Amino acid sequence: QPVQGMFENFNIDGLFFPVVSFSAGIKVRFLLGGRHGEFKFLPPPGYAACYEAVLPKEKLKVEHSREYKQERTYTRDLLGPTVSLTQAVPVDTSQIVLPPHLERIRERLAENIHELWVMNKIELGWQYGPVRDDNKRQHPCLVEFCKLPEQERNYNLQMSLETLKTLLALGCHVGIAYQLTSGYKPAPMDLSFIKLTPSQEAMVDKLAENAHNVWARDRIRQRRNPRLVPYTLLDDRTKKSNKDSLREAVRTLLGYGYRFRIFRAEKTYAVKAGRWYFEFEAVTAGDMRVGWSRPGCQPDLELGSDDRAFAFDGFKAQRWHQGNEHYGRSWQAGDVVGCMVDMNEHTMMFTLNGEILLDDSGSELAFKDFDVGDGFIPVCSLGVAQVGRMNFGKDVSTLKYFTICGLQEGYEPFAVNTNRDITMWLSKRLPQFLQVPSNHEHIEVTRIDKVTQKSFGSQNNNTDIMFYRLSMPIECAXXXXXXXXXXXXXXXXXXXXXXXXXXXXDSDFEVLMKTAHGHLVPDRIDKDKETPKPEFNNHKDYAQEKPSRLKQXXXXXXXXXXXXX
Amino acid sequence: PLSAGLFKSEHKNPVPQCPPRLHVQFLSHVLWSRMPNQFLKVDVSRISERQGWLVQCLDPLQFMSLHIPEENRSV
Repeated sequence: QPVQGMFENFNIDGLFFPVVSFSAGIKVRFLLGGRHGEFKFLPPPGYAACYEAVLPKEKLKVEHSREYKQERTYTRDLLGPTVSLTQAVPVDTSQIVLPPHLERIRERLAENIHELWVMNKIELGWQYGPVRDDNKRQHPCLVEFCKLPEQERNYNLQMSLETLKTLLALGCHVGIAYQLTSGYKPAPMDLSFIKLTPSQEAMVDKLAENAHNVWARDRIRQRRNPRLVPYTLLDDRTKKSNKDSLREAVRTLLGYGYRFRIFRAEKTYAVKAGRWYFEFEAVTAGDMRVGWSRPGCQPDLELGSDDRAFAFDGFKAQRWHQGNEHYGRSWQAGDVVGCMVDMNEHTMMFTLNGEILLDDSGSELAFKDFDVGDGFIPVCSLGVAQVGRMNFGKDVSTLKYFTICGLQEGYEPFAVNTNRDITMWLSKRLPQFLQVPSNHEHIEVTRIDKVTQKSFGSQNNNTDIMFYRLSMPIECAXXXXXXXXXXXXXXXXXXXXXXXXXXXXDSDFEVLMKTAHGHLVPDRIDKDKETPKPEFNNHKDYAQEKPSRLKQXXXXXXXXXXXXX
Repeated sequence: PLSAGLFKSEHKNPVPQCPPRLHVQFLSHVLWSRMPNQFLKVDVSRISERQGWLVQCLDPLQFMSLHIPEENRSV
């Protein structure tokens, strides 16, 4: 029996999926069809299931929607941001006119395609006849171009024109440079002799892509078919079949001659004396930096940009500080690098698989004469699609290149005299609201005070949108709750009135000009009133009251809504 | 009758003052999250039976969460 609840008028954008959330003491069983699960009831009329939703030629697996949610040892594949994976159109052909100097060539290519298609039937041995069917092994298009009517000629030339037009549109212009039958002799020329250039191979490949794209866009109207899926996700057998079938045309044609994430140790483990060493394994070879950062580093800037971080990158084989200098060599897929910091003589070294790195000057140590400050924390930064593994010690049986280098010189791991593993502080993705700091640029907020105001102020060269919000929200429970936006002239604006027990926090999303004085003023006429007083160039700034909403982007529509029934 | 006269202790005050708690906050990105040293340790099926996709977790796990009410946030 169904429920009486529905989430209508919700954000249709986004990749939805089944997801279960359980705390403890739980035994749940998802049920799909086929070999995945076993249906206990019947689906609603027409509704498909996930065992069909899974992509063809792909094993369906269950895994944590959130992150690498594995209670394992230190050997955890820490990964940064991820690419879209294309988890979600034909190229325009008809936008160019048809030159008349190649109309004869196009007709000869049409008859080439026609004879190709009828010898396709002759391989199986079809017969000439007046009735059209497939299982009967007979084809009425065995007659030549002098007798066959123009409508079927047009419907057959549809394909030929489509292909030849896409052949022009790839960026290269195309100009000028037995066996037993009932009377038809299909043999334009030789085909197996001439060898097609890889350029025209790729051309015919993109052309097959286009053709299957229009075919799928026409077939989606005629459900959930492996042929309905686009050509780029098709099976390779039918791929190659169509590829060669449509490459025969160009063979004949050429024949005659026409967001990174930063991980680090806890700031309380800052070191100021001794020889410390820690390993970093990189499974991939993309954008990855590793080093030692002071307890003030910024989690959004690149690791090693300012003086608050001493880093080294393998994507460019250079050390990262205030400035850049070539240092060491790059790594490969599935490598390790051991970072060493000696605080007593203030040296920093890096060993790529035991081989200690070297700069141009012949100095094994990377950085020299750096102040102790308030300490140094092991830190790493992974760009898009990166996989790493940190090792602060505590496992010498797994510290491969530690007994090789550093152990005899007098270096010990970071957390070897340690009973409990490190917290592994990462850079979060949710952009929470933070109070405006004093030592910040392009964001200056004043406080004056008749009525009280909180004016703004800025100076910079790059413009963007900010999401200012008040500190304390207003709640109503459980009486009448209605939010009305009234302009100076009248109250002719959008009015939202739906809140059972929400805490609507006042806010304004403002665009930053050369001089922006837009501010918030607590006023009074008859009830609670906040006036977001703007200034010149007030055309894309919004001012409203919002519950907890933490999304950094640049839009006004699709703000994730829903309505329960 | 006022903005500041609705989310504070007193409400009979029709004067529009601004307490020092009312300060603007911008949607920032300079922040750090903490990775727990002990996750739930859940296994799903380990047999991948044909009678359904299983998931099972019996070991409990709790943590202490501080709550800022003025910001209505848990940490």
